[PDB]
Amino acid sequence: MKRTFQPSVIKRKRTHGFRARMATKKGRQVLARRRAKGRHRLTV
Amino acid sequence: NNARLYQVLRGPVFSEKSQMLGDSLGVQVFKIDSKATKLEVKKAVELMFEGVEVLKVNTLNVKGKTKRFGKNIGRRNDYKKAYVTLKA
Amino acid sequence: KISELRDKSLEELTQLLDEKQLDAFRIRMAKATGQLGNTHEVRVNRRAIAQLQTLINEKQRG
Amino acid sequence: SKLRKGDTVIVIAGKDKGKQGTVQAVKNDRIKVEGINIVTKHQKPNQATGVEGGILKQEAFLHISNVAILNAQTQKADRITYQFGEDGKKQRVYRSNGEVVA
Amino acid sequence: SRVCQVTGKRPMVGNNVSHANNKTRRRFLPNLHHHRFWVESENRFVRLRISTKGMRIIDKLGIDKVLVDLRAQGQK
RNA sequence: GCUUCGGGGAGGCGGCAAUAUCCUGUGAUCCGGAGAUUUCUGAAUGGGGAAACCCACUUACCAUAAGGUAGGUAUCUUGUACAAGAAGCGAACGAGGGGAAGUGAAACAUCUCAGUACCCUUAGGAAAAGACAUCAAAUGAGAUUCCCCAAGUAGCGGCGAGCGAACGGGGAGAAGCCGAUUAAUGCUAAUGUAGAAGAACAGCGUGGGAAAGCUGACCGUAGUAGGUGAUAGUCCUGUAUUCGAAACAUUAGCGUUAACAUAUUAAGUAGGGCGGGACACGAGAAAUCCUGUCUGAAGAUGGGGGGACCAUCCUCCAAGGCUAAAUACUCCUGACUGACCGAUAGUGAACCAGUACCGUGAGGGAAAGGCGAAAAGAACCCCUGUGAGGGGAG
RNA sequence: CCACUGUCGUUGAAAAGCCAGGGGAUGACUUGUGGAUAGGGGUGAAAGGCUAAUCAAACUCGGUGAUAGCUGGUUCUCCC
RNA sequence: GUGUCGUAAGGCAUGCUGGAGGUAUCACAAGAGCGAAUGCUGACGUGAGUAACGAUAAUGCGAGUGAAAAGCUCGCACGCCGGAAGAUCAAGGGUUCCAGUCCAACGUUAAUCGGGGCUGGGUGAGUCGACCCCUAAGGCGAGGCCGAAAGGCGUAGUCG
RNA sequence: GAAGUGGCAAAUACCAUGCUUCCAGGAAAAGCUUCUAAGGCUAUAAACGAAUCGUACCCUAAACCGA
Repeated sequence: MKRTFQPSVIKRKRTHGFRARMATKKGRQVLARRRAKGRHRLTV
Repeated sequence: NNARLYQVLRGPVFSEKSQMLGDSLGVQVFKIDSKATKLEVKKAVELMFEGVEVLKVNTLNVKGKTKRFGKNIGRRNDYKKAYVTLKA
Repeated sequence: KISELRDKSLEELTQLLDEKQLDAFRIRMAKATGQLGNTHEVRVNRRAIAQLQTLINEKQRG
Repeated sequence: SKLRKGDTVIVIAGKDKGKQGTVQAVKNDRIKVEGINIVTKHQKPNQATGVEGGILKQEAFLHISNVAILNAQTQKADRITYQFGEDGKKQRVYRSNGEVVA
Repeated sequence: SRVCQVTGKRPMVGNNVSHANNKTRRRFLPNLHHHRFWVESENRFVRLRISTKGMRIIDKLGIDKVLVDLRAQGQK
């Protein structure tokens, strides 16, 4: 049957992408928190 | 300028496609800069192989392959190559 | 090597750098086509180009 | 660093204790002196290169502290010291006697 | 925002206290009003969002005295 | 990786990780100071955008073709369409604006948790506070902050659960002013960032190997350091000790320059009503402080406080602004330490770890160290598929 | 596009399917792409349905080592 | 492992293995003693060489290569799909595409074969698509309005 | 070294964004053609150019979403 993920690149970069994170105060807090953990992947 | 055209051509391509094209249509296949346009390639070949006139340039970006080695996953540089046609 | 480059005029340093850039292409082609036995000219040529562009910046600034 | 390439040394520790030789190569803390501390190497043959192979006997590195400079006069192991020459030259000097040579 | 320009009056926080002494967070808002103040020194009506305490300050100090202090403070 | 200034003196072209071409006393590699270069994204700032991309305009120069080189072009704030700033990121500590609930009360609503978690704004090496409109009531004291007591006292409290002072004493540090500001520059002094020298052991026996055994020496302002083929003051690197700086930060003293600031004694203020908040203090007999609303003085022949309130007495002058130290903290730099761990421990992470892996995402989150002293990592032969694996040899 | 009946499957080929039949099939239809509504909120031709295999209050992190008059467990030896 | 000693926890001695550390005595301090917590991590059992090997479209034989062939290559024949199980894309993926070479692991068996390992090659546009111009829904949004702060909304526009 | 032209049948594709009907009344903006406001254009040709990114391969699937 139809599963849950169903990928779309434009939809992925537009709801979780770098510029989507940087366009809100809380999205920049997400990025700061990924950087403090040292994650090699900030944004999808 | 004339100090950027020396960095357009990175090296000729030696393969079965490049060797078969030369013998039949006399088109040179080169590995070119990752930023070289068709105009720069045209101006680099005729400056640097004196006596030849380029008809056309066909360029393409080809992506490097992921060649794992040891315990690591690593990929080869992507690169740009050009087919250049010379006047018969 | 740098001794006989420090007393060259700006006009002839730019003119000398041009051969070194053109020489860089010839090494690149010769190396790829298997005509470069001594594979240490490429390194010294790159350093020489770096040396020339360092001097050019100096004689253009001071 | 107190022992260079070429100087005659005597090995004062190990299986070759008491033997002499000239230093062939100095690494950070290991020394290779020709003639002593030779090992049996089973060299695997290869056609790509020119080296043949076989059972080869080659001198190996040993710790730099197991060898000492050999005094040229007393023919015995001595240490090395430096002398700040007023002329502006620094030379290694035998600890025991104290002459400039080596 | 909902602040007075001349007095600095802004909302205060406090408690709603019931007879059983139950406490809930509330706010106290300033008595802010929009008034067009006549300014003889400029032959013009300047319209300010002011509290009723501010009006008494113009009544006692004058609009000219208040207006320069507003300009000195910033927003004009 | 380029240049220069210093150090250093024989090897070197980072690691896995070797090989090749080579470099190096015409001083390499390497270490320290300064400089130059510094693609694109990102505050990202020429416009846009699905970050590492797309599209531009403009000035000057060059080229003649379909371009090049060097710039300029975001927004806001402060000054005369022109200059100077700001932006964003990053530990904890500070100040400030908002502010829970789990829980406890053996239920639960007042209360507690707790002004905590969290959210938000913003600074400095600290911040805040700070010189009396303060206490005290003794023979008076004399700013602020922090520590030990006072004291789990006095109080507050469905007077329950709990909350919980102050006066004053002993200390640390002390300072009071009306610019105790900020930023540059130049001298003077001291550090810091590479370094250099640095003593003194032999013989014999065992042993793969000596540092351990036996005998006898030596240095010590250097004897409990790390290594070295087993346990070394005398083998190495070191240690005690004595010292170097061309260059550039840093700290302090003097001088100069330019930015800002420089109150003159304080009215919508003190006080009051109403509703709240803070005080240890839950309206209580509730002083004192804060203020959303409504009001509102006296103004030195005066006013605030001394815990309802009045009188007397004492004390002090709000409605101007500042002020070092003692105090809080650790992303960090150095030196040193540990009756701290030793690979299921200690950081999640000793290892290519915030990785693999899981998740749309926020986010969650592993496993995994050790040949040997030295690769001397087993030439060659044999079985097998020129495989795996083994047996010889070494 | 659905999902009415049955068998099968139930450590499945499948964390909802297959097979044999079944319903709608020009419409209040089905479907691609992009966008909007966010947690006591949303959306719901209404089943407390659905809101990422999670729903009478999502998920992640934090308060947090919530509390647990409850259940389980509680590690050497001998003497009184 | 063995012997021996003590009421016990346990001590001592010693053979082999091991190859670089250990620690009397007396004090002192504890991450101080494990069989259970449907405890936690790793390893390994039993079930058991059992179920199963994933659509019942289907295979047979001859050569080749190979250490080895039911499965690979070639050939003849047979069977299945054929509004697909054939072709072109978009989405998504990212080298899986082609050749040579290898068969440890992966492939639910074998494998000489492979979407597996390794080494090379391969994607050529004025006309196809993107980019570009334009706009929809919907975003962001000089100034503007509103709001303790954070921010919410919104015009011209600017994206989409 | 060959042929390569006649009949018939015939799409859901094209004419057709047409036509006829009905109500539930059917995007926007630009490219393009014309008009002027403040203040070069049209024909003829000749030469030269049209950048950059994608392009392999699967895609009713063993390559995507389902470990």
